[PDB]
Amino acid sequence: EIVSGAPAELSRNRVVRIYQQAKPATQSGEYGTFAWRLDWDIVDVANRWENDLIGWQSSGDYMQATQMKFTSKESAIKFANKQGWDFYIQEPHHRKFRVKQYANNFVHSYGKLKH
Amino acid sequence: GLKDQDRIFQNLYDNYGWDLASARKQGDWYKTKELILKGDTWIIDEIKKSGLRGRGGAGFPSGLKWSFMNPPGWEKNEGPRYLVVNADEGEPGTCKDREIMRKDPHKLVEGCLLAGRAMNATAAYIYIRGEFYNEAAVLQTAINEAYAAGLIGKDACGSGYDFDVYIHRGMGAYVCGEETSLIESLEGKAGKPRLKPPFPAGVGLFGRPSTVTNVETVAVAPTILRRGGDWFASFGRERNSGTKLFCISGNVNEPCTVEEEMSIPLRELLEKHCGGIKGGWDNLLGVIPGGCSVPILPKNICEDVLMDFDALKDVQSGLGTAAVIVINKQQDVIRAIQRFAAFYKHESCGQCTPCREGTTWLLKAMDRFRTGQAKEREIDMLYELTKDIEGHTICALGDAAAWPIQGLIRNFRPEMETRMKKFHDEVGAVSVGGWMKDARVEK
Amino acid sequence: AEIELTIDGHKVSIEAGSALIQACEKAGVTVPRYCYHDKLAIAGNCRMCLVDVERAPKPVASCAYPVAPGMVVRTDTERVKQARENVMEMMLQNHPLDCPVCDQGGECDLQDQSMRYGRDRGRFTEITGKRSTEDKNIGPLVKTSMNRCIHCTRCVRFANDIAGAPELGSSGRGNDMQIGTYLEKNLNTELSGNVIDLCPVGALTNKPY
Amino acid sequence: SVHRNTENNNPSIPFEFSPENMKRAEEVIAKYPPQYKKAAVMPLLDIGQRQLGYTSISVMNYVAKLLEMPPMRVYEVATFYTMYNRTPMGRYHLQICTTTPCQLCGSDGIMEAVQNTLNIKPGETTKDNLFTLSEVECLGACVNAPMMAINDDYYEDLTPEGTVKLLEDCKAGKMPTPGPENHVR
Amino acid sequence: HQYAKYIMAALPKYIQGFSVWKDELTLHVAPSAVIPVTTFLRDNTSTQYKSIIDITAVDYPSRENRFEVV
Ligand SMILES: Cc1cc2nc3c(=O)[nH]c(=O)nc-3n(C[C@H](O)[C@H](O)[C@H](O)COP(=O)(O)O)c2cc1C
Ligand code: SF4
Ligand code: SF4
Ligand code: SF4
Ligand code: FES
Ligand code: FES
Repeated sequence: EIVSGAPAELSRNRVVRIYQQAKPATQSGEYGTFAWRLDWDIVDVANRWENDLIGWQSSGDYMQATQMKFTSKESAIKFANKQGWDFYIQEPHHRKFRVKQYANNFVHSYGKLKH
Repeated sequence: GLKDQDRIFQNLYDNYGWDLASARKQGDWYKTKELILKGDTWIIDEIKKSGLRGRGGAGFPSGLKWSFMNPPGWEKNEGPRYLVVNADEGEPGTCKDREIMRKDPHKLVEGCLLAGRAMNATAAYIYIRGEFYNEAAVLQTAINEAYAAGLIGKDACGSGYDFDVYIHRGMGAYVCGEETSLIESLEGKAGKPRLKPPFPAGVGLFGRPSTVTNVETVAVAPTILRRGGDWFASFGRERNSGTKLFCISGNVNEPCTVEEEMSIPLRELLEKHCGGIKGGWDNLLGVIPGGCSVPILPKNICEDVLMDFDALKDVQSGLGTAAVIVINKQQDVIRAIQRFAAFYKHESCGQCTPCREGTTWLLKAMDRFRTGQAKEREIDMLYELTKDIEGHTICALGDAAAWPIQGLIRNFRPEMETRMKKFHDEVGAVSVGGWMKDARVEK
Repeated sequence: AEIELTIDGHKVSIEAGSALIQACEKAGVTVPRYCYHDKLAIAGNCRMCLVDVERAPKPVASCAYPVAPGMVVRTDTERVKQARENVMEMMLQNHPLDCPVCDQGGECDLQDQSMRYGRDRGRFTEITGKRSTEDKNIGPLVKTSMNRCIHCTRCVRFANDIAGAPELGSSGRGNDMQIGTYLEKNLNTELSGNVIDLCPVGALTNKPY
Repeated sequence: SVHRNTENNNPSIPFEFSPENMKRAEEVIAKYPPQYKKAAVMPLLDIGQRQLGYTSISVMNYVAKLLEMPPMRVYEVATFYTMYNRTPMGRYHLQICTTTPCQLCGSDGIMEAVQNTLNIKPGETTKDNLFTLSEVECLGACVNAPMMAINDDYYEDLTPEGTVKLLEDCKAGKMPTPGPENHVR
Repeated sequence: HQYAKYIMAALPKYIQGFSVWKDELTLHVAPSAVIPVTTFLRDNTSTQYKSIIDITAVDYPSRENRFEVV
């Protein structure tokens, strides 16, 4: 494998991340569940320093903010080995079934009571 | 076979019956051993043949609810089952305790006893409105009479049931007049209902399954188990049955209270028993039938309709309380319905998101409709926002708030437009400097 | 221990006696919700998750209508959609206008799921006022603006059931429901700060953030 | 506007109950199963109310301690019920029904007569602290719609003349009255 | 639709599934054989197009083939 159209030396140097985007806890709504994300890490010395004149954050990463949006993890990883750089995959985490009787508002002899 | 003046050989007698002994003279506590020692299934069959329709507001056939308290799994050890008496009456119009609870409680005690025999209820709670501190002591001592004389409690006329009667006070909440908020009040929590589909017949009402009955539908129970099922089925309709109580108030000639035949002409009802209309038959403007939460019949289609449930249900009016309010033509229907809007503002509980913001917005609109600030399309906007609350609550209090305004757009709007005629430039040119300006509603 | 139900062609088998929202979310059908939560007990308060169920006169609340076997369930009847718009209108015409300065700008879940289910003309006049709500101090760790609380009661159920500090009770009726305490005492419990990621509107929020 | 206000104005958890009240409370609690034991909380708050008028935060905290409860659930009970008066209230709480039948038989003029007698806005109290006004909604008793209630009981069928006579009498002389006549017909 | 069904039945070897959307038409073609497709369909009597307006590409890096050419 040689890269055909990747002029950087990205392919030998950085660790990239394949991850399912996490389910946000603040809003309910789950559209970030249905992607797959490619993200380059900031494991860098460049790694977004601070400017001194105005005080923006001029980075040094030429590919700081970049996200693919893929369809399947194995299609993601076949791309990731096809264009050929070092990855790390991260498994998502679901929410487990728990039976919810709305009638959970009844007791025997028991100390604690709720709303 | 028309319907009549109810033929004084009737159910209740307030005048000479307030006593232990005079109630026994009236015909109470008279065959109680035979009734308790006959099966509860016999009670089911007798009340199902009776065709008793529930006077709470649901209009429900009482035998179906009472059999619905009995599943086959009941005989399993599922805990002490008991019963709740909705002795709160919180609607405008219903004076159905001052006749009943204040003046004839000794019917009601063994009515609870017979109903609890039908339930296999371990005990019973009677949920009086704690506003009636006058009546509460009277009822409690009347219960203590039979409770100390062995008539009720662990050998209730030779009973195999231990059966207890506890009184409990409703603390100023018409929402507690709804059954499920009543259960949560009897859990000692706030008066906030629960959502329906865990039915109260098996969910655990104060922890273990129970039912909730109107005080009037249980007051008739010992008389209707001492008389026959055909006695109550002799009256009314082929499905509606028997006599029900009428509390007739509002601007009438003689404000009064009777207990009369169902399916009667409302005009005969007003003219024969309560004087009539203050101003006569050609001086009403509308009639509020049944509940406070019922649409208003107009002056022409109040003349000859009925006083039943089902045919008046076909004239959009579910007379679930049977408490009739009649208005002079020289008075504002607008002020009446605006007062109902403020009523539901005091009585919305808080669990339903639509009910609160609904009742608030309806109050804000009806103030405009009193003062005549609205626009002609805002009538139909109000009707749409009432339709917004038509089926979208937990309990039917929001539906009960939705009924009077849906009755307002029906049969009316000469007078909405007539009040709105009384100035120009609706939504007037104002500035709101630090508070609002150029007009205001109630504060 | 499994039951087929059909939500709009999507048949799906889930466990008996379970929650209908859990069936919808297993079936990949997005149902708008505010007072449902996963790890809290169900309240019927938010009244948003209405769905049309055969052999039922009203669209029932899918958060608490239990799974009956073999149901036909529609999330796309015009009664459902043109009642959801109705309910969202009747949740928003007592909400304040804090949207630029409310903290949950891109995360007011109400605001997020408003545009795809909502209705433009919240009907008002200069004559009409909404209501005001007294701000309350829950602790110097949590900033609080109770004007925005849509009474989702997720906070109360969290402070009771999971936290065990029951000091955030509900109060009042009508317009005048306030959440917190009217003793004006500060909550000082462990894992209190979960609640600011939990109240879906920005009524509760982070103080140093 | 049923408010949920502060607890600063000299009601800062210093009170109790008295001797016969605890016995009567045990009698009340005995009407409820031993485990799963809260449901006496509303009549116990009535006993505190009749012991100490204007049920303060202190007697509520005493009840919450007494029935093993966390306090905010007791506050959540007594935030609903308009019986549970919080602000200090005069000797005779005067509750005028202004609901629809009471409106249609002239309780509006009755409130006008009261405010002519006692120049009090209907949510306030007299500076004498003899009376405290409250418009109230329907107490069920639509029997003789110009009625009102006063602090325990109902006074049916009030003219403004009978109303101002009651306001003169209930300064000192008690009126154990349903109405001027006897019966309901 | 019916025009696409004609193009489907006329050249069934070289074409894939048509796709119609909102008054326009998109023919899917296997990539090894485009020149015989576009000798047709530019230059048929019944399809006298003869005027091209865009060739360009779109990546979706989802699938194993990567650049659809439009
Ligand atoms: C909001 C609401 C308020 C109610 N208030 C009362 C009331 O104050 N008094 C009463 O007897 N029934 C009231 N009911 C009807 C109760 O549900 C009643 O106990 C029920 O119909 C029992 O049926 P029954 O007549 O067969 O007993 C109310 C119902 C609702 C939805
Ligand atoms: S209809 Fe809803 S908001 Fe109104 S009292 Fe009932 S549960 Fe509460
Ligand atoms: S919660 Fe705040 S940010 Fe969200 S819509 Fe309401 S005011 Fe706006
Ligand atoms: S505190 Fe927040 S989460 Fe709880 S009900 Fe209020 S607004 Fe909703
Ligand atoms: S959570 Fe389902 S409706 Fe509120
Ligand atoms: S009419 Fe107001 S109390 Fe019944």
